[PDB]
Amino acid sequence: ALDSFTLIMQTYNRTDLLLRLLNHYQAVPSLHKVIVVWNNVGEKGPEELWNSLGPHPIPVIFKPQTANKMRNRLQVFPEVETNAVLMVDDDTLISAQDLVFAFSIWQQFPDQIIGFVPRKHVSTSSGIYSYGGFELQTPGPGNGDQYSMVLIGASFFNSKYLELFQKQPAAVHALIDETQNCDDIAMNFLVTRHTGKPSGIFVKPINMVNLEAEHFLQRSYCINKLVNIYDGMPLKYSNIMISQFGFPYANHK
Amino acid sequence: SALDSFTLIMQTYNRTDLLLRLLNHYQAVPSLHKVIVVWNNVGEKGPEELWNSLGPHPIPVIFKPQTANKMRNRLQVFPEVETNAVLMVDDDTLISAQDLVFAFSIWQQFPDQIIGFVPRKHVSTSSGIYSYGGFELQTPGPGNGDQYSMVLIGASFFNSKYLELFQKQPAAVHALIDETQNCDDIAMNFLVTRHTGKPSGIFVKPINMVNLERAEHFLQRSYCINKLVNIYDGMPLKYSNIMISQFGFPYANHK
Ligand SMILES: CC(=O)N[C@H]1[C@@H](OP(=O)(O)OP(=O)(O)OC[C@H]2O[C@@H](n3ccc(=O)[nH]c3=O)[C@H](O)[C@@H]2O)O[C@H](CO)[C@H](O)[C@@H]1O
Ligand SMILES: CC(=O)N[C@H]1[C@@H](OP(=O)(O)OP(=O)(O)OC[C@H]2O[C@@H](n3ccc(=O)[nH]c3=O)[C@H](O)[C@@H]2O)O[C@H](CO)[C@H](O)[C@@H]1O
Ligand SMILES: [Mn+2]
Ligand SMILES: [Mn+2]
Repeated sequence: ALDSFTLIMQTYNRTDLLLRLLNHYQAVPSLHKVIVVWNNVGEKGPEELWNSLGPHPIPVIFKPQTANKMRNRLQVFPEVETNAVLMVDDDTLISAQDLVFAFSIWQQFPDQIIGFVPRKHVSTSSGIYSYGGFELQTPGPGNGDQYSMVLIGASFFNSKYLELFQKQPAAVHALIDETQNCDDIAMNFLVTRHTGKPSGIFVKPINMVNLEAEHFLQRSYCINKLVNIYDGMPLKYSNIMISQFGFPYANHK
Repeated sequence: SALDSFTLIMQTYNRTDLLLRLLNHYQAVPSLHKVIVVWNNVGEKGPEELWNSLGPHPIPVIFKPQTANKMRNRLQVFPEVETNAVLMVDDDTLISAQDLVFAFSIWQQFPDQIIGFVPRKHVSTSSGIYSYGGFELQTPGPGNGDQYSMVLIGASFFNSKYLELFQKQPAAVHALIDETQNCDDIAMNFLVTRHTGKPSGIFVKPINMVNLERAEHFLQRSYCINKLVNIYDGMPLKYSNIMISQFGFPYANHK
């Protein structure tokens, strides 16, 4: 359980992908256990099929959920024995090389969200914010760009943030259920408020693949709602992009 | 102010023309508070008169003649240094302002580490015996990728407090540097990591750094790692594979 991480994968109507990803993730080094947050209410889980195809390198725990809520993966599962949690959406395949490297980065910054997907907030009207990525102008600073959030759907973060998440104002939880979105924005708000540092650090992935409209609109909406509830914009910008020295070979020159 | 600023310390020798050209560049870099030219040309008159004739300049440039031509002269505690951060650059290297502004921002976040553009390492193929090298040498690290255990001070940012700490090092250290007239950077890395318990430096990949420039040089460095290991009774250097780049600079370099 020491120097190991736990994979928390929430799944919904993607069982075929889930099983394929599981076949990949079970073999990643330093993986201690897998927790599948089964959000398909009233549907039999593929655990029988999974075991019939055993043995497997680590225990995979299927936890049936009473409702299909985005926040289910953020609960404090008793089965999690590690200090770090690896949270990945059930449609994303991240290479073992990216995971091993990112995990080693997390161990050096255990209080920050270490991930592969950076995003930001911008403002063009006092007190009004917008959610976006590199298609939006850099917020403030000089050259280059900035990110103020690292999405939890492809990251490593301290398991203690799951508990701290549960302890956030009811207005925050209310907001999450309301939109069935923005849980990662909430997590980023929560982390930076706890540390006083940028909520996360962006590690550029070498091999991460996705296997496959009011969504983005809700994103901006949530940032503004959260600013009201917390009575302030706590997110901090960063332009730190970490890559692995020598991987690929000679990438330093 | 001096807080959100850094001081350039450039040691020069038989490269006065080069020094001057480099000075024209560095003087215009943002957040530069002052420049200290460690003049190692014993017996020759400094270009200070020529410098002032071509003024005005953005910052004060202090020329400090040295009694002897020693590599460690740039590691002294100059009273004129008013910043917490020192920018040390050899007099043959031109680091772009963009690299410097970015690297300085990284240093501000890791004030106790050497933030630099030139990463190197030590390796050991025989129990207890070390060797100096770069990416042409096998990774000493666990798995894939490579590792670096040192960031050369000749193109880096580091805490000025380390100059004072260096003066307090065992005489054997100062002796070794004077002996080889090399290894000051290796001595600095030993010092920093022994002090922080963390890797001595953090590698920041440069976007635009250019060099405008004895085989014993390399051989001496390996010698110094072992000599230093004896002086300190151990190998304190810690490996790291963290390579930092600026998000979005160049544009879309995140994809
Ligand atoms: C990398 C990234 O940008 N991922 C985020 C984004 O993904 P997307 O908007 O791309 O949505 P998605 O379909 O990839 O779902 C993300 C995760 O939530 C699960 N899911 C989805 C729909 C549903 O009704 N029930 C359910 O449990 C799903 O199995 C997956 O693990 O927006 C979501 C909010 O909606 C979450 O913040 C995701 O982490
Ligand atoms: C990028 C890099 O690896 N730089 C280091 C390396 O440069 P090099 O070995 O490339 O040597 P170099 O000729 O560039 O000299 C480095 C610096 O030392 C100064 N100098 C040199 C010779 C002399 O007799 N007096 C004098 O003061 C010179 O002005 C310059 O600022 O080795 C040196 C030790 O020898 C120093 O550790 C340099 O920081
Ligand atoms: Mn998706
Ligand atoms: Mn040189």
